[PDB]
Amino acid sequence: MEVRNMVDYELLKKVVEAPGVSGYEFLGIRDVVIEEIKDYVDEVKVDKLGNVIAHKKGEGPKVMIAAHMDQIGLMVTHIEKNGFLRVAPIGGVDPKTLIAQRFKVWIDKGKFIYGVGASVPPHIQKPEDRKKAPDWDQIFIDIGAESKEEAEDMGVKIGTVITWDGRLERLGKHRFVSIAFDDRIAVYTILEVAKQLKDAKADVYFVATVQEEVGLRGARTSAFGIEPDYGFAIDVTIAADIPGTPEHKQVTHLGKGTAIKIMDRSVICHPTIVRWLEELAKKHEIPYQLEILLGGGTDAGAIHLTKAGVPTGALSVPARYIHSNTEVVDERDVDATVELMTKALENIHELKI
Amino acid sequence: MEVRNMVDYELLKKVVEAPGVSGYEFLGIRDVVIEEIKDYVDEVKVDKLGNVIAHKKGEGPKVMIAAHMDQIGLMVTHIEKNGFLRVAPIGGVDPKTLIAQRFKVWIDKGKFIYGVGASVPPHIQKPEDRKKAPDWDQIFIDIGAESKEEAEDMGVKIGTVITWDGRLERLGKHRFVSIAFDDRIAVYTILEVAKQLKDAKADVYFVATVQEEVGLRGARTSAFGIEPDYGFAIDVTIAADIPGTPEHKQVTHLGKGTAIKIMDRSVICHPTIVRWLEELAKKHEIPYQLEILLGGGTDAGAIHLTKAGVPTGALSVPARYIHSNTEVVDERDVDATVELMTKALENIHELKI
Amino acid sequence: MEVRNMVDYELLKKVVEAPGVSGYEFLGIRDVVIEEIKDYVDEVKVDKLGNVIAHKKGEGPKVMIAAHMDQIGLMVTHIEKNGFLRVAPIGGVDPKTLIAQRFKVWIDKGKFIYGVGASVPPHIQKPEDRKKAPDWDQIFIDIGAESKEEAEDMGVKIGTVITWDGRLERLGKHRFVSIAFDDRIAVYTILEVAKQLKDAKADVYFVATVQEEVGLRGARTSAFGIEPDYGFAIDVTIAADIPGTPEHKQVTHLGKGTAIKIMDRSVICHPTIVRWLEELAKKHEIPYQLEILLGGGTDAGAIHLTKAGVPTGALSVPARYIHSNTEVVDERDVDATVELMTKALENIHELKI
Ligand SMILES: [Zn+2]
Ligand SMILES: [Zn+2]
Ligand SMILES: [Zn+2]
Ligand SMILES: [Zn+2]
Ligand SMILES: [Zn+2]
Ligand SMILES: [Zn+2]
Repeated sequence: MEVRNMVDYELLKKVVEAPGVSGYEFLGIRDVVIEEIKDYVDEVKVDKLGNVIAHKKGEGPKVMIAAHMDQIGLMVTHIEKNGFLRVAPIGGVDPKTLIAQRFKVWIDKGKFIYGVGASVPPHIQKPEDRKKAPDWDQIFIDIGAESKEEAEDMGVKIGTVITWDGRLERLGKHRFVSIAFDDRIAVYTILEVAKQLKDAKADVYFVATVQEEVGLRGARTSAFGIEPDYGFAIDVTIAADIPGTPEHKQVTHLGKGTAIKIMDRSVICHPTIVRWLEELAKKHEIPYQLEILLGGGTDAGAIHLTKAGVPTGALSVPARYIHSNTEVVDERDVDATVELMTKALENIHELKI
Repeated sequence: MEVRNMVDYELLKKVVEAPGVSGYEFLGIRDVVIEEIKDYVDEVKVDKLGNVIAHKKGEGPKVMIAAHMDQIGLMVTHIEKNGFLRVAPIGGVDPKTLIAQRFKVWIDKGKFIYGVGASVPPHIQKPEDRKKAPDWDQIFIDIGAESKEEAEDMGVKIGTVITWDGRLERLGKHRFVSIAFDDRIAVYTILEVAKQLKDAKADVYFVATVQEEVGLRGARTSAFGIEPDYGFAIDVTIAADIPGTPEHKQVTHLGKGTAIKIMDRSVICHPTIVRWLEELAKKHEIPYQLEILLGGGTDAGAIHLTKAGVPTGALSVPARYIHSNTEVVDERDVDATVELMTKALENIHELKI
Repeated sequence: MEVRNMVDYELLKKVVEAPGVSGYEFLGIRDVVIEEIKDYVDEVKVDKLGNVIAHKKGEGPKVMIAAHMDQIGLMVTHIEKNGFLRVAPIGGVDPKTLIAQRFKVWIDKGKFIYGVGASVPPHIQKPEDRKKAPDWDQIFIDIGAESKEEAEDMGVKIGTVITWDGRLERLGKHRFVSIAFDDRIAVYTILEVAKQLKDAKADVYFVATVQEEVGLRGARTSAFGIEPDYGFAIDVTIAADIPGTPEHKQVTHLGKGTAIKIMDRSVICHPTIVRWLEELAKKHEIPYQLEILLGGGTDAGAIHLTKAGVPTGALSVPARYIHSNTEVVDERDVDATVELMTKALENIHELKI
């Protein structure tokens, strides 16, 4: 569990279990996040996009910290005549992982039924048989209903209703958390920062955006008013020590320290900030890694689209996986990000250049 | 839950949760099965192959009922230098389903750690990328260990250690059980029969074989002494109402009644028995379906390999799925099999021809 | 030569040179094996299948040790009009290795002529040219005859007549034997065990089966009466330290210690026995390796098909190769198997569970 106690098992659990997709019946997560942040922040407001803005009052430059909380999911597009639930693809999800088992379909907030639809109708052809990759039709999920009417009675209606579902378990008693890696974590890092934030050298606005994995632009909207005068965002992706993988990708992750995003698809970290963070980490002896991604966009990049033209830095939590099959995290990694980020906040007054 | 109460939720749960692979640390299931059967049978003995033989004393022909309890699993073949656990294929498992999440690796009886290894190293090629089907190398499972030494310390040793793992949930509040379909169910049907068996017109030997999904022959060995003078075995497979599927396969399953195996890969049900069971079902108004399989072998077929040359009939529980992604069952189906089988037992004296 | 003297050079030579295929003109090997075993066993009998049963009299459980001695070969199917000898495929032989040179065609016991037929008629096509893999027609062997009549005069008649042929040489003066790996070796291990067997805690029946590489079932027949009450069989296969080979296969063999078969295609070693042997090896400080195979069947598995339902363990001699091109063995490996097996025999009384 809390091997280092750096990450509370309870906080990680509450956030990871909460449904993803704010504003959606999965919105329970939105309420949860604000439930705890309000205790350590002067106030929290809900934006039009459902974005949550936490306001830390202090003197200094406005630093915006943005964490994404869109997670991933699947949307039912219609009900088959056989009472089977169909699904529509979402982005940030790989069809190859489609679904293997246990899917949570939310009929309503607090009302969900287990559904499975890991298998898609077999293709015809001995070679196509080899093709185990499902077609764009994706896969279908069965609510167990026998008729479309029954499915409707179940309360299944068009609109994203299904979430990946999973369980938080500890892998490697020495360290490592399961589905804690995406979804929540960065949000967890933001919560921890607020908790340990005492002397505010600079006031920090915490913004949790939605639709970050898809429609990241919406996240930018919250960033628009809060992100002015600097901002940081935390998303994570990793090529990590996998067999058959070249060293060039292994360097992407090592399961140690933390990762500072040198550049991403949408944000080329302002060199001073990237370089500066590196300096800061060494001074405090905080472990860090330099990670560059060839693809993927972060909310930080979205912040870069603000008309303010504010530079953005990014922090990364190494030990990335994809949500569909895994989401292993490094306990140290979550801690490393929080520690580095917290110190950086005070330093930001000088750090702002 | 017990919508019809035909299948107790508790009994189904205990059997499905028990690990699969008797004699193996998964052997906990073996003990469980005998734990309950001993109360309703005069005695239970453990064979050399770990097969369990329940002896119902009565007067009449010896009828052997055989249920398989091998389930499916994966075996670690070695420990990678990176501390990753590797796996070796088992039979009755489809690589395409490989593993999506949460895998249970048993270090010892009662000691297991969660492991994940749903993803296999990406292939090189834009088209091979489409190929989402993993190679024979199969997939690898990470125990979260960082070093082979650590993995060994974890207690991971060569030998099948991993089980699919899953959770028993109710799908369709109207009916349907998740991972209850394979593994346990038929065994459950056998237990229920014993429980409701009161007046024994004929003595019935209940044999639970192991290595049925693989090395079905071993199951035959138990059948060798017990199966003499008739025997029945229950395994299940279904082509069931799936979209894009031709009607010719839909007829295989309908999620109603039960299924009598007309013929399988290894057993051509003795026509009299198949026909006879049909007659019996109609007389008692028990729903039934005639199912023929083009492939797959049942333990009943294995019984057919006895030197006695005893004919074997087979009962099937419709609503088949594969263990890797699903295992939906029909509550009615479990009930239908039990009801039909129980009545058949007494009728067997006349029925034996 | 006898670097450790663990394996006599003379015994290895006599067995490896003897022709393979008992009952066949290659049957000379059958006589040889019984020639030496009779001196250390109370008696030897020839079964109907040509199987040889050695009877070690002692008190205790009956332990059956089975070694295969079918080797591999090729059968002439007809005589071409050009006087060329044709061949039919055998199983356990890879066409790709077909034949490179020097083939021994037995016209009669003690009468053989050298024949070559490493090349098969070239295919037509610049790309098919690349295909160096011969077709199912396999390859043809020339007895040097110019006419079918001459070939017949030579005494070439339909029926497997040809053996791979080879020479026993020492590779690596430090250790390693050539064509000693398959064919003979396990048989050699059985002979050595009998020789060093003095105090018989348990009586051991030694059975040498035939048609093990093909028609392994026949081997089971001898096992049927002798294998009752436990049995062990030794066959070998290796993925061994080959370049371009992944570590996951390298672990299969290391050219050190011996290999205990955890599971094979047909036998899932009884866990207690596998585990037990491991315990025994450590106690006596005998080197061992755990090897699992994804394919291949061993005679031990065949023993598992006995109606007795007797559990079987298996010992493996690492450093496997295929008979067609190589058959390198580790001298230590042959010794390790013998040492471990001999101690196990006495322990078997307690070991039997
Ligand atoms: Zn994501
Ligand atoms: Zn993310
Ligand atoms: Zn199965
Ligand atoms: Zn089954
Ligand atoms: Zn061979
Ligand atoms: Zn062999």
